[PDB]
Amino acid sequence: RAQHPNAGTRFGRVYNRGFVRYGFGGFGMSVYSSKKDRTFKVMPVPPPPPATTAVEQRDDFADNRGLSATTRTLSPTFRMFALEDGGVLVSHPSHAQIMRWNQRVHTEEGKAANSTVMDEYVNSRIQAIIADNTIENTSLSQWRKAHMWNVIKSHGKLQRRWGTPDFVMGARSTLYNN
Amino acid sequence: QAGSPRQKAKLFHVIPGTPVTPVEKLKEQRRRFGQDRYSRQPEYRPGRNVRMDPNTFTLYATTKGVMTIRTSRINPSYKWLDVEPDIQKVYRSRCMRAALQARGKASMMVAGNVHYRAELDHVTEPHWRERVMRVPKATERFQDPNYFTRGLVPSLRPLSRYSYE
RNA sequence: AAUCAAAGUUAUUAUUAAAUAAUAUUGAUUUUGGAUGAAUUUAAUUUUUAAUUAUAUUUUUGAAUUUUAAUUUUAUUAUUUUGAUUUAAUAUUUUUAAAAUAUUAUAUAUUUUAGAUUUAAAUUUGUUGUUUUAUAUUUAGUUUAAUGUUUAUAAAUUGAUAAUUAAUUUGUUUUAUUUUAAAGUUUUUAUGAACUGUGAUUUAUAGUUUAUUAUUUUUAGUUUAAUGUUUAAAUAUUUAACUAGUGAUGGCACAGUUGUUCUAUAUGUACCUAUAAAAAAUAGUAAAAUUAUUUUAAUUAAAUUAAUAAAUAAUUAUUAAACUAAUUUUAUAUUAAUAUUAUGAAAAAUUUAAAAAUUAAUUUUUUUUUCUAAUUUUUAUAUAUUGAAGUAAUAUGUAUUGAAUUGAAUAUUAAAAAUACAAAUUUAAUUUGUAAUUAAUAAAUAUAUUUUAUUUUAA
RNA sequence: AAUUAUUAUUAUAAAUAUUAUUUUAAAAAUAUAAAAAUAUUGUUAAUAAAAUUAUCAAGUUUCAAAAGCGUUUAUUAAAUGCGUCGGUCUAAGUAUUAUAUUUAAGAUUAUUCUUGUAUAUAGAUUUUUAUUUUAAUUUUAUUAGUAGCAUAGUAAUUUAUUAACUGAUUAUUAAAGCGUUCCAUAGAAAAUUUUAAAAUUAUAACAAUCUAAAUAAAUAAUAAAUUAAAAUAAAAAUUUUAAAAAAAAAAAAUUAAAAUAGGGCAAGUCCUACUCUCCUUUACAAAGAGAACGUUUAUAUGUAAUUGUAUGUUUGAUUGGGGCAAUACUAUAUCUAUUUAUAUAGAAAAAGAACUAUAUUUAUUGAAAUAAUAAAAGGUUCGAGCAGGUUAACAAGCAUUAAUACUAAAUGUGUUUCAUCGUCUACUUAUUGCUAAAUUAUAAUUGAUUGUUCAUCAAAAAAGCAAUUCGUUAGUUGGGUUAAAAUCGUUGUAAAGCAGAUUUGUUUAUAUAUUUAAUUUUUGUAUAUAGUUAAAAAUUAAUAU
Ligand SMILES: [Mg+2]
Repeated sequence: RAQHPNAGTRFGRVYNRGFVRYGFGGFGMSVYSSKKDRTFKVMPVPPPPPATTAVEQRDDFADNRGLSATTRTLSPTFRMFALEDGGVLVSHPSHAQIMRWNQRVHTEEGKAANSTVMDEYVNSRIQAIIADNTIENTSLSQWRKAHMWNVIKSHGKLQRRWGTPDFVMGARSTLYNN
Repeated sequence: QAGSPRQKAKLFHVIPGTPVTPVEKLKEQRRRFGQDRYSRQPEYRPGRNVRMDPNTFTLYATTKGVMTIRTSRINPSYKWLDVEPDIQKVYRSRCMRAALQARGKASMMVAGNVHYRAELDHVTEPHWRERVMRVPKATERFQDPNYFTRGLVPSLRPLSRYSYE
């Protein structure tokens, strides 16, 4: 055995993920192929609205048009003004003026034949938003259901572990991982 | 069937074109003893101020000066090693030739140009092929020995018959 | 059903160890002989219980080495009368012995689920995590001096005599060390003949076939087989075979370069490589190890040689260096001095070789502070419209040749003609009969673009 | 004997003691076998020496090969042993004797010829063959001969068997048996014939003893696991990983179900052997002592001598310094030649010079398996190679790695292969493996397979034959020669004591035929003659909430 530094990988050899792919050459290893990429790929674009402008609404890579052609619904309410700095001051109807509007559209949605037992349910949740802002989203629910427990462990010092001096709080705070 | 030894490296021990001391082996040639028989013809025959060692066919310069290879005009396979003794004579021109051609004021038809030598000779001596191709009759190659005693020909050289140009 | 992460204190008792110290010493653990001695004998000109201040010589060329230090002068073999002093070490036993958090159709501990996975060390001679070690807890577990302050001074040379205009340091004399564990061995003497050899040792406790005192044989301990396989056994249970010993399990006798051997290199106390004892043999030349996180300058090399790798280049390393034209106002790891148990380079580009890889080749050859930002995406285009099948007697001619025969369609021969139809099917030959050099445009991309794994910041 | 264990410690003596340690409600294996129809070797490498029995426990016969009856650590043409014979010995033992050997008794015979040891020898070596030792290469006559006989082989013939790799016979040039040969030959190991109880194939067939639980509490092994399955690709390897994609008790398929054997290589040591290396060496010879004997020398060097060498590289040849082959060179492919052999002692004494070594050049012979070994890794049986089968497709001497031999038994499996549609043969010889060939008619081909079972083969000084060796020994052939642990994980078969009920979908050890008859249509077709079916035969049924 010729044990010389610079004769191979300096101390032994390790297979970190930046190696098992992108090996010497970028192909890169013969074994340890790699993990399949199980991320969340973004979804493809919706179709644009029909043209009926004759302004060449069809052209994609033109200077005038921003790519997105989203003339959706109460967008005319989002009437924007030109500031001084070059910014924009978009005046939109508040989150209540919309849910209160949505109730109107929805309450006259199912009433034609018979508002279903779920249709009565939605207008309640809608009429529950204007009044109380009864929130329905995970990002707060995932936060609130936890943040409460985390802060109550503080007010009532239910630690059981008072030492935890950032060496023992070293593993923790990184054995968790967000 | 047998074994074999490794072929040694017989290559230049200076940089051609650059100055040279005498204790430097200019080139360590293959005394091409085909296989240790006694007849060889070295690649780089000796030139001006260069003297060949008899045993190992290595050219050692005889006076310190810039060195160069003169490829024979007839056959570009047979080269000499010229050492021209004056190092300032070429340095103080190179520093010009390379300062002129920087300002774009030097001509590329120079004799020292590598790719021009084929045409350079032909601008001056237009029939030099015929001056070396000409076969001499055995009469003129041994000019009348009486012309040597009568003193007409300064000295008869009967063996120097080959035009090495 | 399934998980669930989990208890650091016994309690109680007091004069050894190790080195050291330069005063004693006829063999430590009952009362010899107990007839009267013959029986209680360890001594000799050799590195020895005697332990020696140099680097020059000289030397099988290579493990060989320096002579009184003061003549009896103190370097000399050592304890009770400070728990004898000192410094290092520190216990050992008795009986102690403990505990309440994460699912509900399953990848692996974080409470908010999902994301997440070499267990390490070696070994990788990149045959690139190459089939090796580790159950766990604690204890024990490996020796190259990182330093030069006043008395004080060094420094070369011939082969040899000698010569030394030859140019010059440093040093109150610096030495000592050199890994760790591990063989088979190997030599030096002590123990063993209760096992077992062989020497020697017993002169008639059952059955039986045959004329026979010889001879077939009852034959429960032994040439086989099953079981057993850390077994009840480091050889036993059951069983086959054998069994006739006036010539032999046996008084004591031979002992290790050797005894014994009806000889198998067998055994001589449960592996004969005898035991026992005393060494530091060798083991770097692919054995196992070699103990201290948070760092602060990089790299490979591939040649001379080898009764085939401790040695050399080259590399790497430790320490140290000086700014020679070439350019930008760019950009540059070049060296010295020492330390060095190494022979073979992925994917290519090619080149030897039945290679069926080896060989040459020559560029690779990964150590993530934390929050964040980002331009390389297990999503690309695949060959058909048309079984053109009606439309007409002939005529050099069934050419010639070869042929049993051949008439365009046996065989060979193929540029003859004229009023167009000789590379076939068909028939033993012909005629009939199929056939009559035609519409059938895939080309016109389809999405191009956008949008995704590494080009930054802030702390 | 590690114990309160297998265990009458057999020196003796005796013969009627109602002397006193053994859990328990089951079927699997297994140790084991009472009982019981046929069959008799078709099982197997091979049946037959294979426990006891009141049903009283015994196979007979022929041929070939084979001695003594003792004796042995892998148990026998091992080694003993009597006789004969060769040699030695008349101042320690009886010369028809005892030493020292080679053979083997009994019966026939015991051939041809010599190059060396030994003897004799004459200063010694060198020479030198009455007998002896060893030899005979075409000794090879007698004699047996395919035989434990180097291949060639299953020898060619004959038998024998349905089938003859058996075995026996004839002869007979046997790779190189051979006079210590050959015959004769008994219990042995074969080959027949034949009979036969072991549960030999067929064939499966629990009577017996060997619970759970309660109690006591050991062992191998142990990096971890929540992954482990399963399928597929891989890349260095057997696959294991990686990845993708899925989704209690028995058995031994995997993990190391194994131990430990089997290799071959490296450095180290061991042990044995002989013409070539070398001491301590006790013998031979010389000399010296008026030789009274013991010592010391000199010259000699003995395998009796126990030291060390016996290589290295590519595989068996090569070792040098050059050159051509892209100013690459494994030895690649070719060739050349005063291309030179450094040092040290000797040799040359002025400046000049000789000798020799794997020609970088350190050591003082060459060989062995010794059951070789110890510390290591690494292969014979392979994700790739090589040489000898009809020429060519195929057995298979080098790149991995406790996978730890071929075959058989049992037991599976995924493939693939024409028209339904397809794959169950059993035997003989040899256990080599695969064919030959007998049963009317005769087994598809690949692949992964065997720690469960044997051991037949292959196999480790126990021998022996021919064969190579100066020997130690080496390689064919035959007889011998332990083959093994409490099952933890996976895995799978079952089970969880439950149930008034099979079943929606998962998923399937489970599937009608491949030892051929008789019908019936034998007419259609043409020289013989088909085709659905049926009966019989191969005799058995299968449901987790
Ligand atoms: Mg410790």
